[PDB]
Amino acid sequence: AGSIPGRRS
Amino acid sequence: AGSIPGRRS
Amino acid sequence: GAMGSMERASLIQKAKLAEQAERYEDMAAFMKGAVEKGEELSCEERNLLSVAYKNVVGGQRAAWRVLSSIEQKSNEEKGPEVREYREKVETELQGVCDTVLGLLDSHLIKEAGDAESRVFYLKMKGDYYRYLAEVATGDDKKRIIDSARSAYQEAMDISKKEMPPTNPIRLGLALNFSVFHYEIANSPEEAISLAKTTFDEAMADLHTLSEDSYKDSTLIMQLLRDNLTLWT
Amino acid sequence: GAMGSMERASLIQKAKLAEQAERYEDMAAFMKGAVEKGEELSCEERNLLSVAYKNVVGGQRAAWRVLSSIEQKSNEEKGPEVREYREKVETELQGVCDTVLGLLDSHLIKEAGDAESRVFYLKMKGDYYRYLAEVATGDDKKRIIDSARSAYQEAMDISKKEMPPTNPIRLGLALNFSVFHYEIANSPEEAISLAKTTFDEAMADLHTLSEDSYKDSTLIMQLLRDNLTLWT
Ligand SMILES: *Cc1ccc(S(C)(=O)=O)cc1
Ligand SMILES: *Cc1ccc(S(C)(=O)=O)cc1
Repeated sequence: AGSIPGRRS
Repeated sequence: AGSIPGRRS
Repeated sequence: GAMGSMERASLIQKAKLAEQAERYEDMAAFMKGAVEKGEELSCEERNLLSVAYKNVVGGQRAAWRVLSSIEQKSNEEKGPEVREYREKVETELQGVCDTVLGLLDSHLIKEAGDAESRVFYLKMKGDYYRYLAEVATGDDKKRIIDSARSAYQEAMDISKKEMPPTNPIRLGLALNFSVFHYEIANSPEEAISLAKTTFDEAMADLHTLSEDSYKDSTLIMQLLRDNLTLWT
Repeated sequence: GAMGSMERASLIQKAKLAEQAERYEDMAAFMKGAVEKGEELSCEERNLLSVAYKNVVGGQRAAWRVLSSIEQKSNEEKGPEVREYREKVETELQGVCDTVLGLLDSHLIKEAGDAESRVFYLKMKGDYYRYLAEVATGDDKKRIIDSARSAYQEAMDISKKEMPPTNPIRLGLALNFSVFHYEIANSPEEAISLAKTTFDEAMADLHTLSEDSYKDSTLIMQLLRDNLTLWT
């Protein structure tokens, strides 16, 4: 399903 | 202001 | 050159896949390769070229504006990094604009005889000179603005002679030239005039159109009205 | 190497500007240069490295999935183009994963002694092997899955010994390992078990937290519950 997005500092 | 987006065929 | 060994048809196919995958740098590279095959482009192929480069330069412009804003606010000493990085993005943006302009000059415009192709390419030329004008500051800046103006004007003169007032390319050309007047040439009254006249002349020609053409034209007309609402 | 002539501090500053400008390839390149200076990374610097590469590979994965879907539907003869282009994007994606893995192996993991840094890097190692596993099909595919598993397991063992059950990195590690079990290892029951246990143990430790820590932990807990809702 969803991993952590991890795309914003 | 806005030009035409022109970003989708 | 770089795409020299790939078939023209395969470059066009891959450009369409790259659009679907939101891989716009790849899309632009494939379309550059297709242009460099030397044949004229169809309507659909011109649109793929334009969409690819509008997306690439649009991301660069957005980044440049973020960096230019930070650099303006800086001017505690932050050191040379913000300026250096803005300069890097600016140089890249200029390079993409110069690439598109070079495709237009070698040899898309000179082989474009029909009004639809010629207007399309001249609108592109105006647009990429406008993007160069947005970041220009040195000895050549007036010449860059004049180059944008000249391209847009020739496109406008052809479009008014050869295309109905509802044609989407004629409409988008007028819209972008009005933005040029407002944002680049410091001519807001010329921008407003052109947007109003364009809108009104289109309105008066809608009766001639099919349902599908009507939808296409009214969408762009609404962009003209959106600018007029912001400007007045 | 490539960023060898730029100061470490300037690379970190430019990585932060690149994030603001949504220039994630540049952000990754700056952070790679910072790692290659040879010093350990702070908490904030580790996050910049991770964010940069998650954004680069995330765009590549999304493109790969679009192309793989078109290629599956193809298999009228469309010719070799869809496969060729999927292969190009796949190769690029593999290259970025190999680059991150190489930074971890040379020498971020071996110099990471504190639990927070070591767990962070081992979670990254599991994640980039998981992304390699998503596109793997040949002789080495089981070894790629096993490499992801091993990295995640070592991270889990340290995290359970050294971190409270609400620590955000411990939580995100558990979340991503549960996704690994569900999507990669064909172990949905292991995925569900790990997500439930992780959620419940975190819930029971929230009472110890400040308002701000509570917000950080509950956000990730909600991602665990979102997966459990989808999976059960
Ligand atoms: C410059 C330009 C004119 C018209 C279109 S559209 C919305 O696809 O009719 C696009 C770009
Ligand atoms: C892997 C991972 C754990 C935690 C975070 S966060 C949302 O910034 O606390 C990000 C990534």
